[PDB]
Amino acid sequence: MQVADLKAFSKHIYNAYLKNFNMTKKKARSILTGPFVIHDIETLWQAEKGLPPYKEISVHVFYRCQCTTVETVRELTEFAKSIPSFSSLFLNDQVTLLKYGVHEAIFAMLASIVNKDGLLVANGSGFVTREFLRSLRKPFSDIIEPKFEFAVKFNALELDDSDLALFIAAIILCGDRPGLMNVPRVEAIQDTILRALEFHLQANHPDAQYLFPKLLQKMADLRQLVTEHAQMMQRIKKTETETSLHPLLQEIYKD
Amino acid sequence: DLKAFSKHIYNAYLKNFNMTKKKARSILTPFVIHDIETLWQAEKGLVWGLPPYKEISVHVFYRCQCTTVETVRELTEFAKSIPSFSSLFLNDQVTLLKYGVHEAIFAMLASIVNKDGLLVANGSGFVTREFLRSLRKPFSDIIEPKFEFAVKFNALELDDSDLALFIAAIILCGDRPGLMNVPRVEAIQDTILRALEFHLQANHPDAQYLFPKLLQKMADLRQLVTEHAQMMQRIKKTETETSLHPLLQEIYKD
Ligand SMILES: Cc1cnc(-c2ccc(C(F)(F)F)cc2)n1Cc1ccccc1OCCC[C@@H](C)CC(=O)O
Ligand SMILES: Cc1cnc(-c2ccc(C(F)(F)F)cc2)n1Cc1ccccc1OCCC[C@@H](C)CC(=O)O
Repeated sequence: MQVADLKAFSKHIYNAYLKNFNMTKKKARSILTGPFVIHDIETLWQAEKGLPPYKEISVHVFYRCQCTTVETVRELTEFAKSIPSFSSLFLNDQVTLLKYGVHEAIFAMLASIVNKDGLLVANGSGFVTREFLRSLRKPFSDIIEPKFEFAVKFNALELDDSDLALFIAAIILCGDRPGLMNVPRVEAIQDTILRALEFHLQANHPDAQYLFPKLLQKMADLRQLVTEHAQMMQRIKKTETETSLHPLLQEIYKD
Repeated sequence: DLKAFSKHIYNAYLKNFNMTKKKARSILTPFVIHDIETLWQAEKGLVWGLPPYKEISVHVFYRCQCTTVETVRELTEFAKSIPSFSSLFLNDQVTLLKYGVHEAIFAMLASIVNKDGLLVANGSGFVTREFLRSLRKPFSDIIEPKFEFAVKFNALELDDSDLALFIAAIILCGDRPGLMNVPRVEAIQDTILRALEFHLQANHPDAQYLFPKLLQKMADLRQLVTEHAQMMQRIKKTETETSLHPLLQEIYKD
């Protein structure tokens, strides 16, 4: 695959990204820099004016992280389907890739609707302050704060949508997911994306130093972020018998 | 939209292939090569950069080579004229020719062939199927299979205009290894097949079941070339004096 092929590869992947996600970084930045601030119980309740029956604040906020996560999984599945060589993989490989890398994607993208004071919710019509989310009882708060920690260090790399389209595709087409059927083919496609990614960054961030290796580490940082997250998800599955989990996320944390 | 599609692709054919089925039939109906004499005579009394002569079958084998290589360049130019093949990834363009040229070359073999042999030397010579059977193994086993096929496929009584489309659907197979953009190739294929489908209806009205028989024929050729690549391996191993044009080492490497 030539430099030109990879250039055209990026217009394709970017197009899939624009067609498919409702919230780009362009739409978010412009909103953030100038929605309803949800900073406490009065504000949440107001902002509420089909989730499980409301039990308690920390828990209902938990359920809204579920309603948002679910929505994004569907977005990425579509996004994955529009990646050039993905529709043409074993379906078992298509599911395994989604099942193991969607959460890395979600948290890489969450950085985009995040800043240091909180995040945009509800298609950018709401804003939940970092503080208020810090204030829900453990173990919910302790599942939310590390993702913020990550995001703030990641928006420092100052990436745009056309860069995130490739970063994200690189994460889904990861050929180390366990139980893959055709590992070398995935590894092919992945490598073609990290190559297209390498050239894109030369064009679009030419003074930027060391960007590519910086990005590969954050890929690794994400694996453990998800590892540390999945752990906590399991701790909720056990310590919080009353609290439920959408069956779409039941089959994700299945194995 | 489909009828225009056909005329275009047919023009790419006549532009790019010197020997069409039409030329080939109206001769078949040339100097016969049937033995060592006629061949050595052909080789001195027909004019058509070869390895120093080692033996007769190896020489025949390098002739096959001389020719398959030349047709691989024709199929290459020809594809540059199948609509939107040029606007695929150049690495996909390569992957399609590499894995598809031979299926193409043997579909087209049937055009210059009959039961008794093939035309050679751009129409000047005729080589009997007997003489080619005559040669020693592995060189006999490589040849005959094509002939069966060429004969049975010929009984479908296609013309060039059908061929020019069949050819393209064969190149445009989004089922090759290492294809980045599968569903784009599948879609150009789809258009080609629909065009060949309407073409057939228009060209061969009373003919029942012609199009689906064509799709098995496209299947058949993948298997044939699978056995042909198997067989070539036998020759990279056992015919160790006997070289292979670099361009073919390229296509077979994997
Ligand atoms: C990615 C995301 C996008 N929007 C939200 C989000 C919007 C509004 C509200 C609410 F308004 F309820 F506060 C809560 C959250 N999040 C969740 C989010 C953000 C920052 C830190 C941790 C987050 O969730 C971790 C827990 C998610 C799991 C329940 C489900 C799973 O893991 O699959
Ligand atoms: C397609 C074709 C067109 N013309 C010839 C041909 C013309 C003149 C003479 C002669 F007799 F002169 F040597 C031999 C052959 N052929 C070859 C052909 C015909 C019928 C059956 C098997 C055939 O080749 C299989 C072997 C091809 C490989 C060496 C290289 C490769 O696999 O790419």
